[PDB]
Amino acid sequence: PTYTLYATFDNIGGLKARSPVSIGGVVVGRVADITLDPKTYLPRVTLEIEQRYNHIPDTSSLSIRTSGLLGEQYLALNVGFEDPELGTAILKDGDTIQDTKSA
Amino acid sequence: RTEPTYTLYATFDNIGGLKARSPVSIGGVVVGRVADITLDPKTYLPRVTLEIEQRYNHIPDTSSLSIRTSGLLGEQYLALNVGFEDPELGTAILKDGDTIQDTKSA
Amino acid sequence: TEPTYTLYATFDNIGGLKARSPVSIGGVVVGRVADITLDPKTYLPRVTLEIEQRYNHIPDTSSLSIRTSGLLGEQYLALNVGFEDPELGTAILKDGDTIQDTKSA
Amino acid sequence: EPTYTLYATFDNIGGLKARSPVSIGGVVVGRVADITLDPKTYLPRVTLEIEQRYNHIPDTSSLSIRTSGLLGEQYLALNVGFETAILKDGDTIQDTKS
Amino acid sequence: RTEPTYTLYATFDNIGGLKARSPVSIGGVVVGRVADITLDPKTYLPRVTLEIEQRYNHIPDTSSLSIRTSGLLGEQYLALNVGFEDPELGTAILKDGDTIQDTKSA
Amino acid sequence: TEPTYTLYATFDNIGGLKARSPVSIGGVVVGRVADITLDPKTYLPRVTLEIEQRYNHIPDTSSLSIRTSEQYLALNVGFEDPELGTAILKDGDTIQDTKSA
Amino acid sequence: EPTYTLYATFDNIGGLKARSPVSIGGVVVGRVADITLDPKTYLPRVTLEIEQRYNHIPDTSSLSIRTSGLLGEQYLALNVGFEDPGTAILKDGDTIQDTKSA
Repeated sequence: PTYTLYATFDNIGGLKARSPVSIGGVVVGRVADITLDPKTYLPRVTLEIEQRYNHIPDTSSLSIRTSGLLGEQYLALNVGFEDPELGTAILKDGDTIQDTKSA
Repeated sequence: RTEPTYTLYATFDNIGGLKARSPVSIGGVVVGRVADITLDPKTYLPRVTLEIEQRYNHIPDTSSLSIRTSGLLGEQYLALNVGFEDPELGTAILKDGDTIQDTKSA
Repeated sequence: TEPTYTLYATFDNIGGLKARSPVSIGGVVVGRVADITLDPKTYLPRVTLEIEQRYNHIPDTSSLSIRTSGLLGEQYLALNVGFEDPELGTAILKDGDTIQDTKSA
Repeated sequence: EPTYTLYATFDNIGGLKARSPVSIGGVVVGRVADITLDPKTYLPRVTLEIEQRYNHIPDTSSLSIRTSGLLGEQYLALNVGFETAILKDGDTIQDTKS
Repeated sequence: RTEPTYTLYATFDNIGGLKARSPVSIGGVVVGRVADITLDPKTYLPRVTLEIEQRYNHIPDTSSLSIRTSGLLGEQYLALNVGFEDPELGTAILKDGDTIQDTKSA
Repeated sequence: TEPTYTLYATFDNIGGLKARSPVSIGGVVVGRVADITLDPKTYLPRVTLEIEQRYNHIPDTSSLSIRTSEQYLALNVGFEDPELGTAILKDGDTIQDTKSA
Repeated sequence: EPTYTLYATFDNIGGLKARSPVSIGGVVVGRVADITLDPKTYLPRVTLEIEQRYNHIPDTSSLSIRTSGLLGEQYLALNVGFEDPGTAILKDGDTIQDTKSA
């Protein structure tokens, strides 16, 4: 199964529904839906991440990037670095990835 | 069914490769499409008729439209840039039949 | 169908222009090339254009340029609405008139 | 359509072939009837058939080999020279561009 | 016929367009295949499981793996660069179950 | 009457040239590549050309160049000299000057 | 046409494959019969089948990997080696020692 994460971009470019979310090239989730935020009119992406990948730090970032010859776009989730002395919080169902890089 | 929409107009100097069914997008998200393109008989300037999805009916009249191109197929589209709001300063919301005054041709 | 009126234009070279080629203002098609013939006296290409009558306030200072569309190299006529001067009064193009200012391929 | 004959010599005819069009300002006025090498100089001589209605071409006119559209098909562009003497059946266009 | 094989592992930062059954080659000659790609659960780093033909069982542990692209279709593969051996120190050979430490991501 | 006569030419490399490849002068086709063979003694490619018989005044100073339109042979008519009277190529002769591609 | 066998080692065979042509001056004289990695050197070894009529190839000849026209298909250009007024001729089973990769 999966859990939900949100992320806001200034521009989603060629991103679409079912666009893959990957970590190190490995698909770990997918874009479930894309909506304009009703109050800010900023694109918000709704992600469905496979539940086995449930130790993602909230310091992680999302980048829109392009794969192969067809110009297919995807989300690169870069696992942010945490420091056990400082104790970084883990992303949970319904949480938002705050750090994003648009296209 | 088809999603309900309302009409907005916009005048450009040149519409370029824009055509019917050309998409209108905000931040890359499609919110409407070009319903029709006609030359204004009195000004001889191209007027675009847009159909915008009714859920996006809080677009300030300070918003702008820009003609831009998407990837490999050379498809052109309208990039709608959301304007600044402030009711005190009298920034009105766009309604059915209104015109987007600020446009950038390409 | 929209009725039309006719205008003439002479070019040095009409290039890939052909019958039914579109005439546009600001990218909006307002007419088409009805016919292309060589002038018997000058041997210069003369294009016969059909313009929609609703657009019958085109200044005689307007110009025609042969231009290309991106995807296939198909050619068309771009009509640039000429400058008018409130001081001088608007000399408008009528059915059968000729556009003097032209730019060939 | 009736026609009359004109000749022209080039250094290289490139992709020019039989049935290739001859045009003035993009308007087709004739066709390549034949392509032959001059027996003494071995320079390509093109034989053109021009429609008789276009019989006021000055001998100061020139011929240019040019390419049209996407397929690289070549044609002859006849550029009317500034006027003088008119070209008649059997005459040669002196000025050519390969 | 089919060649028997032994297993090697390799970790990358990014495997890019690499997939299962992606080829492993030395000097353009295919000597193995990607058997599996899994994200390490504690580190979330891609771990590639390689099957190398047993006849090529004298690969030094100083060898490297690079992700590279093949001609027209953008197909990716693993280029195994045979590592430097040292007559003075005697470099250790990779055997079944070992890990290739030197890797170059995309 | 025979439609063509034979000429030979050796190149270092014939490239994409093949049988039925055209031979042209100033873009006008005057012959065809009949065959391509390696000289058994030198292992250098030798092309065999069939030239239309009406083109029987080609000077032996002429050259052959491999060019692209698919590849073809451009025959460049060689310089003649009224003083020396340069020899004309006949059936079975060899074009000495060649340009590979 | 029958054939005889020749071997050649490269550092990298690139886009070369079985049935890739072997040519002299653009004329095809053989084909690549097989490509295998040498278990002892871990260098690609190419097995060539050459038409028997071309049996006067000096052992000083070289092999180069090269590209043909528009599709990037690769081939082997056999460069006929220098003989000296006496170089040994390559026979069935011999190896072309001089090779140049792409």
